[PDB]
Amino acid sequence: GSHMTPKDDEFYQQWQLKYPKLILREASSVSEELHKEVQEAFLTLHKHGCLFRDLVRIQGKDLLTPVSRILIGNPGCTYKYLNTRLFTVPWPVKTEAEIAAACETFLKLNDYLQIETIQALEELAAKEKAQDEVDIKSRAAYNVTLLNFMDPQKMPYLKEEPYFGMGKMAVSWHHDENLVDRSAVAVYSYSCEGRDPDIWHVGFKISWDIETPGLAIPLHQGDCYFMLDDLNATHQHCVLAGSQPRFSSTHRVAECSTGTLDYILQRCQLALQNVCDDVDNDDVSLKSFEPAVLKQGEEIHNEVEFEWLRQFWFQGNRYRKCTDWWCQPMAQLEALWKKMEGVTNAVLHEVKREGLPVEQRNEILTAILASLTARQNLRREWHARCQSRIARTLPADQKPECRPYWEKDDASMPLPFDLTDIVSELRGQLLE
Ligand SMILES: O=C(O)c1ccccc1Nc1c(Cl)cc(-c2ccncc2)cc1Cl
Ligand SMILES: O=C(O)CCC(=O)C(=O)O
Ligand SMILES: [Mn+2]
Repeated sequence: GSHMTPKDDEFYQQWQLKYPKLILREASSVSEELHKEVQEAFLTLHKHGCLFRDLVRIQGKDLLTPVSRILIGNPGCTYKYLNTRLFTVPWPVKTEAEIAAACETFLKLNDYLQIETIQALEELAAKEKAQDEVDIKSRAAYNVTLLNFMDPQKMPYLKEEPYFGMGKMAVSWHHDENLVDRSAVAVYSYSCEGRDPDIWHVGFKISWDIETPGLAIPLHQGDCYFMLDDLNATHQHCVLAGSQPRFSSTHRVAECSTGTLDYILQRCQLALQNVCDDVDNDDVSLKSFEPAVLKQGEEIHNEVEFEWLRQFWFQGNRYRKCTDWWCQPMAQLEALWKKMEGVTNAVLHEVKREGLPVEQRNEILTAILASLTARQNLRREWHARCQSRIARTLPADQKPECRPYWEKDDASMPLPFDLTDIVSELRGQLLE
């Protein structure tokens, strides 16, 4: 395996022939004014300590990213990757005043990249020919940006690129996941100061394929590249380290149909439709015990707890150093989750009620047991993930908080944190 760079004569015809959906707009093609405002916003957020390495899971392993990151985008939006959900520090679409000015900048950067993306996609459809405009507009409607930083001088040893001799990797071969289908990706690259080892490169290869030589594109200060259409799906990309530190801003159309605050709040209101709601107290009484309704309730119970609450607090309130935006949302989701704990408790009581014909009972058990089985298995993995050896080495203001967590004697919670006792009883009844 080999790789092509601008020094190779075949590079330009390999790009033109087999990467027409990869666009490169060099720093000369965007306003100088913008350059300073964006690069100052990078340095500002870095100086304020807003960028964090993420505690991430790959194939059962807990690892921190080589890159320090922050997610900026629409209020209430989330982006999930490698089992970690990032919550946006929001930008001012229709928080300290300095940090808010950097988010405003990256929304301005977002607006410009959106325009450049629509134009590039309109040109490619023209060459393809030589409605669909609704598709182009939505595949360019970036709703988040994931900022990145890495100082390669701080790493003791970087992985060599394993297939084409591209040298040191900062980020390994991967796809950007959980994007809207065939949506574009726009990256602003900011370097602070065979292929050249000192200059940063983005690498590209065809999925499954290490025989076709891969492209290594140099990225100078303020260069922008665009992955269009299905490029992100059909190709892998990586980041090859240079000598200097580098920032990047990767603008994406996150697929957030189950990943906005509005969505999860409405799911919670849907679960609580089965609850008598005159007054918020400890005696939760349900309106229906139809198995489908209960199943839906316990499934929403698991979604808010694990996809939202435990994801959020696993990051140890790292958003505090940037925004307060999620503090009230997160306290309200926890109060709704608390009511659902009372729902589960209520259901448990009904299964124990003398005078419940066993086949009405067995229909109830068959509808909820998968959810509570999943609830305990995921609680063990989240409790372990919060107390792994790699997680205790973190600072005290980024340490993972395993929340919600209560002790076996806490009288405010109607059910214990560990449900194996409970779980094992219900399947005992279902076969007896
Ligand atoms: O590349 C690495 O060596 C690496 C090691 C540990 C953790 C992460 C690593 N890189 C990496 C990072 Cl930062 C992001 C992603 C990713 C981003 C969006 N959607 C899906 C996956 C993949 C990798 Cl491999
Ligand atoms: O930094 C880049 O240029 C690639 C983007 C990236 O690593 C990511 O957003 O996951
Ligand atoms: Mn990437």
